[PDB]
Amino acid sequence: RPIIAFMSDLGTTDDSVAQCKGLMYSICPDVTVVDVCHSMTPWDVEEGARYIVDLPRFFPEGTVFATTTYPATGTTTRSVAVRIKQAAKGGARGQWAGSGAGFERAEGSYIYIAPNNGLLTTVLEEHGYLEAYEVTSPKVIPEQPEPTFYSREMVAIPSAHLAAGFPLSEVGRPLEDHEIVRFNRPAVEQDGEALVGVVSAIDHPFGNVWTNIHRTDLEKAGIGYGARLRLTLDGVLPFEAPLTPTFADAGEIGNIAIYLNSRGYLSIARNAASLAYPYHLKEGMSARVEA
Amino acid sequence: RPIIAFMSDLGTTDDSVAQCKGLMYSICPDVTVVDVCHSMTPWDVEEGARYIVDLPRFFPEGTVFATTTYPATGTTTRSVAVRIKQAAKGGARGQWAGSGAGFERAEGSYIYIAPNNGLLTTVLEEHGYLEAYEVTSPKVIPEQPEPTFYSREMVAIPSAHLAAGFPLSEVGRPLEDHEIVRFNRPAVEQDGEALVGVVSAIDHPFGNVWTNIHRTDLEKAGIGYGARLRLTLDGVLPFEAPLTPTFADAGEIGNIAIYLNSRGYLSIARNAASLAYPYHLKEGMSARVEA
Amino acid sequence: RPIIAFMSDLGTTDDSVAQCKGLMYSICPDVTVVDVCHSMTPWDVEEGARYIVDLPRFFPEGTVFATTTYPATGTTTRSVAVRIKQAAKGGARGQWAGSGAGFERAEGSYIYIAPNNGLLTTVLEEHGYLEAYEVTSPKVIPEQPEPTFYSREMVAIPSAHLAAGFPLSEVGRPLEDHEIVRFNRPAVEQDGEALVGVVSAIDHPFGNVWTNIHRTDLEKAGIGYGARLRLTLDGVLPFEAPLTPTFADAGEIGNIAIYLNSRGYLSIARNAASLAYPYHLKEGMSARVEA
Amino acid sequence: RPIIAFMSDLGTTDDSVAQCKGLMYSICPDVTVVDVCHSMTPWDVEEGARYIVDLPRFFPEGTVFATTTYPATGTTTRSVAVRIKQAAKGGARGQWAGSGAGFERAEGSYIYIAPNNGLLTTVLEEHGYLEAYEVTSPKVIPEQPEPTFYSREMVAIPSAHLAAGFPLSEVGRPLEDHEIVRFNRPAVEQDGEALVGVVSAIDHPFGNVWTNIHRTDLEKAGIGYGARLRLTLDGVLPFEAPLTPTFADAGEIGNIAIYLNSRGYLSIARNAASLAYPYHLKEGMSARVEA
Amino acid sequence: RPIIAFMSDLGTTDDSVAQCKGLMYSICPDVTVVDVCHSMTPWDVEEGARYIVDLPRFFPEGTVFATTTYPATGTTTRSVAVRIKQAAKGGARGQWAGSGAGFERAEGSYIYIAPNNGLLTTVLEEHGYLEAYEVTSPKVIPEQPEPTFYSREMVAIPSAHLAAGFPLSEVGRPLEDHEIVRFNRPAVEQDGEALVGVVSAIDHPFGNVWTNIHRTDLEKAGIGYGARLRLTLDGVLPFEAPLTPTFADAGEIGNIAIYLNSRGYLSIARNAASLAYPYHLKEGMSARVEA
Amino acid sequence: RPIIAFMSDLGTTDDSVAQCKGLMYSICPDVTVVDVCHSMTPWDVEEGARYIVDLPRFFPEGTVFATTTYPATGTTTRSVAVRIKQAAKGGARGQWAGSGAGFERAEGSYIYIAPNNGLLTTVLEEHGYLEAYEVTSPKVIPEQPEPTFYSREMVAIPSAHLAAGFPLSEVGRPLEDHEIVRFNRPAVEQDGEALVGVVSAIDHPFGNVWTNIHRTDLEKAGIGYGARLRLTLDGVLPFEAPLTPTFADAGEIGNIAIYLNSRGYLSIARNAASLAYPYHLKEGMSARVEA
Ligand SMILES: Nc1ncnc2c1ncn2[C@H]1C[C@H](O)[C@@H](CF)O1
Ligand SMILES: Nc1ncnc2c1ncn2[C@H]1C[C@H](O)[C@@H](CF)O1
Ligand SMILES: Nc1ncnc2c1ncn2[C@H]1C[C@H](O)[C@@H](CF)O1
Ligand SMILES: Nc1ncnc2c1ncn2[C@H]1C[C@H](O)[C@@H](CF)O1
Ligand SMILES: Nc1ncnc2c1ncn2[C@H]1C[C@H](O)[C@@H](CF)O1
Ligand SMILES: Nc1ncnc2c1ncn2[C@H]1C[C@H](O)[C@@H](CF)O1
Ligand code: MET
Ligand code: MET
Ligand code: MET
Ligand code: MET
Ligand code: MET
Ligand code: MET
Repeated sequence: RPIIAFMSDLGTTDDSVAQCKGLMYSICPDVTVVDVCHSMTPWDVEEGARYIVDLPRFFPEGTVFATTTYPATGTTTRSVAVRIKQAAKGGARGQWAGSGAGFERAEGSYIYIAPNNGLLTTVLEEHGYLEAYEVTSPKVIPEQPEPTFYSREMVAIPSAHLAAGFPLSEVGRPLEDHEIVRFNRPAVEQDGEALVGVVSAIDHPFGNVWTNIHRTDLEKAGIGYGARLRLTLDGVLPFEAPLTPTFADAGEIGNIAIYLNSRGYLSIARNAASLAYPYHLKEGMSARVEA
Repeated sequence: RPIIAFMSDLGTTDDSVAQCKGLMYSICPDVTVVDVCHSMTPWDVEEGARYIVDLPRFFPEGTVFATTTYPATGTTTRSVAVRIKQAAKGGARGQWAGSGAGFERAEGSYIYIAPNNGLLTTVLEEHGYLEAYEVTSPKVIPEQPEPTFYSREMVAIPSAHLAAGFPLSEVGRPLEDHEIVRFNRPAVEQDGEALVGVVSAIDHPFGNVWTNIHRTDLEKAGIGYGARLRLTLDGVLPFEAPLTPTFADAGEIGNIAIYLNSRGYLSIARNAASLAYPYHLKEGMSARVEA
Repeated sequence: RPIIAFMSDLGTTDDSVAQCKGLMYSICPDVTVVDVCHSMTPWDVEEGARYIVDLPRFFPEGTVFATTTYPATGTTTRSVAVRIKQAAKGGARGQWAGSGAGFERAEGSYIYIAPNNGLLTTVLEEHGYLEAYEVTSPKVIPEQPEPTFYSREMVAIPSAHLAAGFPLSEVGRPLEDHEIVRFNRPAVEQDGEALVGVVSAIDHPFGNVWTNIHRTDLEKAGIGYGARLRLTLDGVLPFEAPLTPTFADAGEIGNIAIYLNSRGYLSIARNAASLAYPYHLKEGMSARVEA
Repeated sequence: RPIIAFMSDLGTTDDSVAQCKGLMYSICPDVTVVDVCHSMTPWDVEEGARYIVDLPRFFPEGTVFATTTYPATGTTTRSVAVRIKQAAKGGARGQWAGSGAGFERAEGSYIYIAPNNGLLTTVLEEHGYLEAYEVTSPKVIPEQPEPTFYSREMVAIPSAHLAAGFPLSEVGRPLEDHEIVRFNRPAVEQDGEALVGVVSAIDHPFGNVWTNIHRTDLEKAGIGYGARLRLTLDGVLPFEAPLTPTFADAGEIGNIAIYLNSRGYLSIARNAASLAYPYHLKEGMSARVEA
Repeated sequence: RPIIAFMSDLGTTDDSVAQCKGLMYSICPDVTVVDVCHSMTPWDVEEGARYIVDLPRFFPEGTVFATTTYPATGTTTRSVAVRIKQAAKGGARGQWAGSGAGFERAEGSYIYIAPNNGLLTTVLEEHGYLEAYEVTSPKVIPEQPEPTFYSREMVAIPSAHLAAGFPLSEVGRPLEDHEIVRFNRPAVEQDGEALVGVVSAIDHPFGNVWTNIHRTDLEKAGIGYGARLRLTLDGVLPFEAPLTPTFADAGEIGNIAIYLNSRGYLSIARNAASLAYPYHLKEGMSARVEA
Repeated sequence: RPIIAFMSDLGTTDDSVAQCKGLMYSICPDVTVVDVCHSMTPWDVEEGARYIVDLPRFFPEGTVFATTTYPATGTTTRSVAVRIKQAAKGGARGQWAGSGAGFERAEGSYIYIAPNNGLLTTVLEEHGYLEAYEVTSPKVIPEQPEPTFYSREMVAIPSAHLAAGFPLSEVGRPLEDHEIVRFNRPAVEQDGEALVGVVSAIDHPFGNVWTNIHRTDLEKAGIGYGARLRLTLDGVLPFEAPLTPTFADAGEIGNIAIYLNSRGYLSIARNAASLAYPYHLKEGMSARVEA
């Protein structure tokens, strides 16, 4: 029952994703292919990252993560292939995933395959890694790769060999740490008592606002559930509510709820209504909070 | 070969669905996960209900329907699970689905699991049920659930256990009928011989206007195939046409067809052209039909 | 363990595709269903052609291609089922797909089933065929096909039967060639050394511009990589760049690239930036190339 | 104390109209300049015609009408200047404008100056003319007319001269009739007792729908106030109402009104609500009327 | 030097306003016609009101105010004609208009002519009145009024007679107070210390937000210049700034300024940037303030 | 016959302009008020400057130009007033305006009054000046000005006094040159023989693209009428065309014209079709031109 979780920027409007899928079923007949999603803002390693980092704990051990935006397609760049260390708890409390106490996942049990363009930056910081190879072997990639379609040549295809039990260390030479491209995560800055950060995501389709202030940033400024907070966005729009577990706590439909999202981050929303869209709020806007 | 049929309001823009699925594969390795749709209007129970009500006859026996919009996530609210009675024929006519004379489905052959928020109103109505349980049990749901993701935790996780043969009656206590939340279906009123309903839906991607006026309503208003009909939408836009079985019956491309859809409800369209988009006709406008 | 590749115009916003999937698993329990796409401009056979013609080389032998837009749903028309001849190499060079030198594919190995309305013009033109049959037999279509849903009834259902091993030849009588509807393909003309075409397509979600000026057309005015081209779009927009394999080749982000796409056609784009979106370029605009 | 009525396509977003106004006050210091409108769809002579043809009855005798869209600005074309014959009654009944029984207007009393490009087709057709002259004399146009600004040079400037008393006959040689460009006016056809036209216009800012089915056309299939009409728009939209003088006559706010507009043409609207805006109705759509 | 200030809902895209203007110049040759504006949301007596109430003090004594939205056009309704009592100070301080100490305007010096549909409600409350007549005399209105164009028949035309020195009391019978239609102004409600009201206007094109909380509501809750205020809109969006005279006081460009507008009302804005549009704020949204 | 030429950013949606005008008529009863435009981009000095710089030659002698965007309203900032020196020829060529050989204007014949915010940068440049005064005096401005309406109080009111013959030198103290705020005009740089400017404006309503590249720049780049030009906008969209005097010179409707506008700046358009709107070309994009 080998599984591939597939995340790309290819979209769902044409056959691009189907092609990789065919090659996946062709290379590894027992495989199950799981779409993560294919709508990510193209060439955006940063937004890509957030769609792939929280996945491991949800998935059966042995799962192979094919994750690709490939703006450097057709050049001499080459994919990176890594077994991650810690499967890693997550959520708003930090716990394993599933029924009961959740399923605990053994160490070193997932492999990510991706452009070496910093797509994995956060996956690496949060899960760490056991081993890292450059994807070069003609047994796992095409001899004559489609110049403009490396997401399929250099990620979808070798991912399937990986699903079909190809020895990881045979994909190419070991990559050393400095050789794995990284993107810079900007930090939560202090400023008085207030923690200062940014809107990381509009949580579609609900229109919820996610921020890059983690609970750890919060529960280290001594902010916990129950505190009246002032959250200011775009520099100009203040908001006031207690930090609550979820949306129905804000009371009436339309009320403002400040919560920790399912990925562990400070968030703000309207209770059963969209916050972002009516006010046209967006990713990258400033976001400051204080008790 | 267990089937989970999954209908959510999670959208396909991020990994929300993939996290559910991965856990589905974790709990039930042999399962097949089929996406119904994932794009329904957020928190819109009535809408969610149309995408799920019609499915049973189409699926093999023992299929689990994971159907979910969860605006009460994080509350002490618990899910509901039901084995439905009649799989029920459908379409414009009232026939079983499939090749030849259609395949019949044994009774008591499909389990719905959903928020107990009224999402199953029309399923329960159209299908009846044999049993119904509150989903409280720590063997099928998490001990500490993510307060913002009850679609994952109270729907996605349980359904995989049920697909994998977890006894339905052991998920929690027997709910009675009154404990199963309903929304009441606004009924087709009547002025003279005219019938007064609503645009229940715009049929994407085609722009076909679906009304809440069912075959049964037309029968015993005396309205059969070939009756010349005057139908008015939004109280402003009239259309005159005989009731035909299909679009091409209109004649010239772009002509008005009045018809019964693959669900058996009164509908209007242009033939091989889009009706609702040029006219910006939306869900919920009044729908009136005289002969 | 057979595969159906499913392409329609049904959208992913309601339960329609799912319904087909349900019957596919119902008739052929061991099938894997692979979504090609379901977002094609409705009733646009030429567009639907694009999303299916390149598929066969990517799928294992025995894959069944279920391809459908049915404006004539509810009429006396019946689908056509065909065994293609050549699997066809493809892409920019014209080569097998896969790792190594690629998965060479045997002849006579894929079946397409489709409305008989020219959806398979391209597929035939490019792959040839071995046999063709009218899909009529009630062993593979309903005796009472739902008038408005021929894509489920006359394509999905019989695809499932074929996939499971229903012999192709038993679907109904064989079709003589002139009975297979084709649409006209506007050809690439010549003017001086220039080539005159159209914008076949916008490459979503990126915004690349696709033409119907194939490499064979190019390789017949002598045009290869590194040639200083002038590509005029919409009759008023000269573009001037070398023909290059990939986007990075243009240098700086946002620069103009003239390349051959993964399908083998002359195209134009910007290096890691959108060409079509800011300037609202569209399918059907004039396309001209010369050195 | 003379008046120039100024209609152009120049917009009101820059200093362009002002520039003309400046020269008007410069050459004829005592002029009053009256803005007709300057928002007409650029280069659309038929549209520009609408905004000028009804003017003369509303203005004192001696008013000069400066009317201009000049796509041919910078060429050898020269404006035409004409003294209209009949001032023309107008409106729904056909009557003089003003208090009491209205300001009866003497014949030969208004001058139009315009590009010779059919802008005055309607005005001539409906008012006749007494004399016509090519505007050439350097006493009334620049010796070096700004190539791209003929509306200022070949219309505004000479309008100012005429207004001040420059004799019409001295502007240049007289034009024979065939030298006065007209565009074709599609006429109102007949079918049974029905009348077949178009939507001449959207009545901004309200959203009333205007047709080219005049009252004379109506008064020739015998159609008067109180007649039960069926007005079909865009070929698929029957509308059914009596012909009535004003909007209130339809009863409730939002109801459908069929009336004769202030220009004398059959129109359709809603009582104190917009018809055209919600349903995106447009100029050029088919219009048909019958009792 | 008689002046007419003209306010309507007729728009600037067609010749409608020109027509009234011609009749105005025809009836009263010495008149100067001053457009107030013609873009007011059609049929909106409430929004109309705000465009006409502050005008008197700006204008030469004797000025006649023609102000019209006429949704009851063509019925037996008839305009109202009134000399207002107090010219009335205004602004944010309350003062006469102009250089020095401004120009003080004698009492009973302006006349408004308008539909009797409550257009004048606020003009009457704020300026009071000396005398009021119904506009019925055929010497000042047409004998056969254009049914759909009463703004010109029943306002523009008699306004000009009024400008030309027609005795006011000769327009028709005296109207008694109850006979002048009024619209209801909703009040500023108290709620703790906070005054509760509503967004009356987006101040176009700057995108400023105006409210219906007057200074008098403020300077009676003891709120003056210098107080830190909390202004909440749409129920959800709080704002915090001191009440300041103008926008540059907010400091940086983009900063929030809470001010008294030029009409004397509590307002909020960004300093040299739009507040309303980026957040899509609008008229009629709730607005609450507290010190 | 005093003329006030009035250019504001007040817009024509409300009565802001009418309040200015009414005071203008109050102070100077014989004045004629001519609207330049009122719709310029709010607070945009550079833009405001293009609508005002070109006007002098067009107007009679002694015309006062009220020109105003006032983002510093309410500050201690005071207006500036200037008698300009040269009225200055213009257009593509450098000619006086009007019929025959154009009318010449005496020097020192027009007064600008404006915020001293740089709005008069290009007026002062193009015209020079003889005198310049800070507008501080309580005989021409209010003793207590409305803090939000300095366009009315520091521009509209003064200008009417100046129209009515209030001695220019008595409005306040003599400002010197350095006290007159300027914005520096971004200059046409140069790469090889190519010229690098900006889209200075989109010419509404036509969609004509105006660049900052002036005739003088083209002369002594050696570029004259009939030179074959390659012009690139936004660094992406090239256009090739000979320099022609006007649009019709392009040939077929819709063809590319490269030309000099009624202001003498390099420009590009389609012939009698719109260039900027289909392509969404906006003000401020790079403008490059090689021969
Ligand atoms: N225009 C473009 N420039 C650079 N990279 C691009 C591009 N359009 C698409 N891509 C990348 C993005 C896809 O993930 C990759 C698959 F091969 O190709
Ligand atoms: N803004 C919101 N208010 C209330 N409930 C919300 C919400 N955004 C999302 N949800 C609910 C609805 C989703 O189906 C559920 C997933 F478990 O979380
Ligand atoms: N409005 C329409 N007119 C003609 N054909 C239509 C239509 N809307 C959908 N269809 C076709 C296209 C779908 O694939 C098929 C269902 F089988 O029905
Ligand atoms: N792009 C254009 N092509 C042809 N004619 C145009 C044009 N833009 C504006 N015009 C015409 C229309 C204007 O009224 C006239 C100025 F006198 O110039
Ligand atoms: N559709 C309409 N219903 C009611 N009144 C309307 C209307 N369209 C325009 N009007 C009114 C609005 C105009 O002010 C008035 C001028 F006569 O006519
Ligand atoms: N939001 C705003 N910020 C700064 N200044 C503003 C503003 N809205 C309007 N103004 C200025 C600009 C106007 O021209 C001036 C009128 F006197 O008031
Ligand atoms: C807030 S509804 C659940 C889905 C959401 N995208 C999440 O990650 O939690
Ligand atoms: C009417 S076209 C077929 C698909 C459609 N959404 C349906 O349910 O019938
Ligand atoms: C240009 S990125 C690769 C996918 C693209 N849609 C293609 O078919 O080639
Ligand atoms: C319908 S309101 C009156 C003005 C309208 N535009 C007309 O010309 O009749
Ligand atoms: C705020 S800028 C000045 C114009 C505005 N509409 C007002 O009434 O004050
Ligand atoms: C080029 S068409 C004439 C009007 C234009 N706005 C100009 O200034 O020239």
